[PDB]
Amino acid sequence: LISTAIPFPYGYIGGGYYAPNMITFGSAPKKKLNSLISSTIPFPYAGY
Amino acid sequence: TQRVLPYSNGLYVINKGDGYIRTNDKDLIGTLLIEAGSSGSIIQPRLRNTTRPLFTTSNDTKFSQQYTEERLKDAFNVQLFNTSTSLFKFVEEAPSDKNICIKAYNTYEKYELIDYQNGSIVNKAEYYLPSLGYCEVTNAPSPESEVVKMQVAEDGFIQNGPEEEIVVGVIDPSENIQEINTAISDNYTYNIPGIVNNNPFYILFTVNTTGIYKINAQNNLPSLKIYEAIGSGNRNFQSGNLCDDDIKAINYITGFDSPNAKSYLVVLLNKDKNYYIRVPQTSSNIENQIQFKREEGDLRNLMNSSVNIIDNLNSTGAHYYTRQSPDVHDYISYEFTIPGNFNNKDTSNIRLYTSYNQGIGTLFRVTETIDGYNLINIQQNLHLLNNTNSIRLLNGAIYILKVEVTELNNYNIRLHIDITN
Amino acid sequence: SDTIDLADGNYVVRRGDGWILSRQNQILGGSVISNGSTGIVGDLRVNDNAIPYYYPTPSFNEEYIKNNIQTVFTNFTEANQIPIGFEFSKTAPSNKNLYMYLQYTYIRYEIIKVLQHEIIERAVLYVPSLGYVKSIEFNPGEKINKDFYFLTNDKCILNEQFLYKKILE
Amino acid sequence: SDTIDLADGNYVVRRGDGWILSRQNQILGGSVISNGSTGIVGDLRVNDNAIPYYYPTPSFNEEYIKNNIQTVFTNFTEANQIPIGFEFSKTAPSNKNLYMYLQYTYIRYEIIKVLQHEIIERAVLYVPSLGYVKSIEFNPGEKINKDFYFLTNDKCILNEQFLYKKILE
Amino acid sequence: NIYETEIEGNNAIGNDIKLRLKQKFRININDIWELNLNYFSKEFSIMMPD
Ligand SMILES: [Mg+2]
Ligand SMILES: [Mg+2]
Repeated sequence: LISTAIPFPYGYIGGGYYAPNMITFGSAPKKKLNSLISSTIPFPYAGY
Repeated sequence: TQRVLPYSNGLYVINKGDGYIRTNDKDLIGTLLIEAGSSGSIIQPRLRNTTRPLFTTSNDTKFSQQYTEERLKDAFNVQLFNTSTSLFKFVEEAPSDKNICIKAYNTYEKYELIDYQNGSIVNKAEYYLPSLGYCEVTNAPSPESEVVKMQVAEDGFIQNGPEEEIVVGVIDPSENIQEINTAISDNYTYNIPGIVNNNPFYILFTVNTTGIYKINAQNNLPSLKIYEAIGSGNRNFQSGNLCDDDIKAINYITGFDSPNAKSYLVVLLNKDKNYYIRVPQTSSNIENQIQFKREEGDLRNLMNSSVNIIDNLNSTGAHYYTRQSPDVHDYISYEFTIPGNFNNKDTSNIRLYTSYNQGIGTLFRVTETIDGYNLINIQQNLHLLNNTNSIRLLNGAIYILKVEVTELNNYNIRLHIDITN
Repeated sequence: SDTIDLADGNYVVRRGDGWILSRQNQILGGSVISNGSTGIVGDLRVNDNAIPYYYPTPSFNEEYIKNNIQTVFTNFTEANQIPIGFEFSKTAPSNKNLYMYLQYTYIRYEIIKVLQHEIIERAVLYVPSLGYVKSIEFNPGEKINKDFYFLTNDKCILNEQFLYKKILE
Repeated sequence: SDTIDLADGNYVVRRGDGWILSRQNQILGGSVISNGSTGIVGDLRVNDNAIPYYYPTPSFNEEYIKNNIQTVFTNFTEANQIPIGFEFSKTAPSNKNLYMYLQYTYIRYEIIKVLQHEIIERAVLYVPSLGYVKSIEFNPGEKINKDFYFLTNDKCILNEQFLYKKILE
Repeated sequence: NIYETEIEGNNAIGNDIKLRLKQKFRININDIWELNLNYFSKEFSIMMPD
């Protein structure tokens, strides 16, 4: 219980516990111009 | 003129397709107007687990949400109902000539839990599991066109995905399951415990050597049904023992729902698979046993089917027997004795046919030898649907008719044995 | 005009998607790209930027509008708690400058009281849906039309709808 | 499978990557795209979706399997805390609808017991590696093959492996 | 409530934080208040001033 009773962490820097901000990464070169074809990740992912 | 559903009595889970959306834009994520040469993406980043499933039912007390979720988990092993982490993203690039609009919809996958009992559905529930969206692109409408006033549509669902209907039977959770902890090699007698106390239940077992087996309760009473655990024996395996995978998804092999049935099962069993045996509510306190026998002789010619033992064939005239019809390319067998004293010489003119379902029949002359039964193929390619042809058979002799259903036109098959002379 | 071919009573109306509000065009900023570069802009609709805007009337207060709209149409109070992201991508031609600015789009809902085939009272709800960008090719010092930057009255970039259902007493 | 050419004892076996489980195909969900759009479906292997599935035997409990596999093969307890993403993108043809569904792939590990060159006991661990999607272009009302949707038994979409190491006492 | 409504439905957190919070809130406050040394004196059979 002591090992699992971590103190409550503070939320994101801007204030809040709800959700990250997301960000886009990657591209497929081309005919098509795959510029919006990419990966999406939560931006902080650990902001607490 | 509905289609006939040849399902045995039990609980079934039906995946009825993907891409279902509610009417009146209830599942509309949004619309992007992409200019000429531009690109537009709508993203589900799954920053929150929350997904919202839908559920309607005909009977709440038995087919509740918890019950339906547990049955879905039994059939397709789904375990995320209120959450999901799966990302989806719709990207569309408008051509250089005109603009484009993209609409994104949250989709659902339609599962239907049914209680099928003797040819009709007595309880039906619909569970809509949140799917991964639907994207439609349209030409950018001319801004005026005409704004036409329209009434809303009724609450319902529209499937934009491909046609799908996958049926999986599920173990009834209210019926007990006994375990044969040891594999069955060649012969086995399983004494029905007094614990279950003449209530319908399942017997989970495995086989030592792959082959055909004859399974029957005593005096062939009551009738049994045999299921195969779908996907069993894939992962964990102990040779000569049972590895209970807790697989509730079952595949109906054969068996009659009527417990007042004289019938015995001939079924091909694999050593690397788990099998359930559902035996129904018996009305008697008398001790009953399940007999497994590895068939090496001519009972192997009867796979896979439940063979009907016919006893009321004692007079000359019209006799018809109504049983639950097996599916197309499935088998049902009838073991019957021609009335009269057997003196090798007396013969009676037999006419065999069916009422509504067409099938190919094969007749075997059964002579009980010292090594078991012996079947002599004496009649093949028997088109039984309204068959007018007749064959003379010896009085007092035993015969077995195997019927393979070719056309499925009625939930029941009526085998007519008309006897003259 | 304000005359409609409906029987007397109260009605819930969905006017469609793609509604941008007045004076709220450049509230989010814009990008300046040039000479073959590709500019991409994106946003995430969560909570404080997903605030719905109510414009009630004496008969139709906030609770009335919210309950009716969510009963008949998309349930926005729970939908706006789920983050939805979106992106746009423009490519400027060679040796030219392009400016693109992004603004929020909204769903327009209306609660209308109809008497004698004429609307005598109407309340308006805006539910945040997504965004929309406008782009222009420009040169240094070139005068730009006031219409590109500033929107005087709320309009729909898409086809306006009228999806109505009578409110039951 | 039976009677291998191995000495008696216990073995840890790697069966390769790309194992999809039975009846688990469409439990993750599907996407329907149409008319020139591009659909991207993907996931992030973190936390609960990275938890492996165990199938033990009387001789090989959970701890035996985990410790032996991690001693020989990739340590999946440490590696599943680091998020790893994957995605699949498919483009719909013009004037047609395409369906795509996703299912996880698993690394299949086995703990086997060989007695007189014949496998008498086998326990199986599935470690969630990555995903795999299947797509088909469909017409309204068209019948779809039962193999595209449903899977009867656990199978490997790639070439199966058999990498064995004898577990020492 | 902060955990149950916000931290739980947030898959941009490692399990090392939210699982520990899950186990932390499995306990009630009255459990902490009722916890004392007599319980461990009985469990360990340890003599102490009373
Ligand atoms: Mg009967
Ligand atoms: Mg390592």
